[PDB]
Amino acid sequence: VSKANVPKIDVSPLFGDDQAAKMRVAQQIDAASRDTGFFYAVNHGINVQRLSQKTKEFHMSITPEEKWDLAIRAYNKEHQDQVRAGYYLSIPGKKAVESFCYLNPNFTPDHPRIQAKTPTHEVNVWPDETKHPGFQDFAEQYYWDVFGLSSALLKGYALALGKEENFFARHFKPDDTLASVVLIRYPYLDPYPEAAIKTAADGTKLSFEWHEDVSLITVLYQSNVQNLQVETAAGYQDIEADDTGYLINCGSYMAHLTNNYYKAPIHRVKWVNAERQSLPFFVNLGYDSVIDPFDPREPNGKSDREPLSYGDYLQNGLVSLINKNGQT
Ligand SMILES: CC(C)[C@@H](OC(=O)[C@H](CS)NC(=O)CCC[C@H](N)C(=O)O)C(=O)O
Ligand SMILES: [Fe+2]
Repeated sequence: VSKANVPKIDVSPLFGDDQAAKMRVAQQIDAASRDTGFFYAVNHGINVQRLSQKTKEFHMSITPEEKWDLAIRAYNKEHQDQVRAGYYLSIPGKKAVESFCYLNPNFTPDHPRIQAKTPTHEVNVWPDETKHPGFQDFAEQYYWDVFGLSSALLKGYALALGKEENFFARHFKPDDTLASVVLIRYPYLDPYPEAAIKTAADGTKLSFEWHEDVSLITVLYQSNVQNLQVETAAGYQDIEADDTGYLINCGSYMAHLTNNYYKAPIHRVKWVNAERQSLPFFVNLGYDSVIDPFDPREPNGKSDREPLSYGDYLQNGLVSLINKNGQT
C-alpha cells in the first residue's frame, strides 16, 4: 500500500497578524485540500502529550458501573436525552472500540437551545469528580484549546478559498458551536474477536468502514500507531501517524459549500491490534448557521447547490453515519 501525501503545514502564522504569511499558509491548505484532502497541522501550540496522558488516565480508570451511569441512549434507555454526549460502551467479544463524547461546555441547563430542546444540543455528562480528579476541568479546557486552533485553521481555509479570513470563523462561536470532542479508546485485545473486525472489499481488515466526515473540518489527534487510509485515484493509501501534530481534513459541509472544490476525502480505519487513542474534534457551526454555497472554479463564483443550515446537516448526517457504518 502506497503512502498518502500528507504534508506537514506550520499553521503558526494563522494565530498572528502577518497577512502575507497567512496567505502562504492558505496556499498550502489549498494544495493539500485539492490533493489527498489531508494535512498535518504542526506548530499548533496545543500540549498533545498532556492530552494523551489525561485521556489515558480516564480511559484506564473508568469502571463498568460508571460507563452505564454515563451511557448514551443507544446503550441505556433511561438516558433519553443523551443522543450525542456520554459514554459509548464496548461489547466484549463483539465490539472493541469505546469512547466518551462531550459538547460545548456552554450548553448549560439555562442555555436557550437547551431550554428549547433543540436537536443536537445537550448538557454534558461527567464522571464523579472524586473518582476522576481534574478530568472535567481538563476536558473543558481542552475543548477551548482545540476550538482556538480550529478558529485559526478556519481563517486559513477561508483565505485559501479567496474569502476574507472570518468567512467560516464568524459562524464558529463559543456560545453556540455544535462542535464535539470524542475520546476514543481502541484497545489491545488477546484474543481479538473476529466479530469486531470488518473486512473491506479489497481484503483489508478494518475497525471502521469507509466514510466522509460529518463536519466542516475535522481536527484529529491520534497515538503513534498507523491506522488511517484515504481513497485516492491510485487506490487506498496509508496516512502516516504523527502524534505531535493534528491531522486535518474537510467534512461534507465543506464539500457542499465549495461545490466539491474541496472534497470530503473518503477514508477508513484499519484494524490494528494495539492500545491506542483517536481524539477527534469535529468543527461544527451553530444550529442556524447557513453559508451560501459557492464555486471557486467558476468565473462568477456561483453554484447550483442550495443553502443548507448546519443544524439540519448535522442531525441528519450523524444518523446517516450510524446507519451506514454502525453505532459506535
Ligand atoms: C476517523 C476518526 C476521526 C475516528 O472516527 C470517528 O470519530 C467517526 C468517523 S469520522 N465519527 C463519528 O462516529 C461521529 C461521532 C460524532 C459525535 N458522537 C458527535 O455527536 O458529534 C476513529 O474511528 O478513529
Ligand atoms: Fe472520519
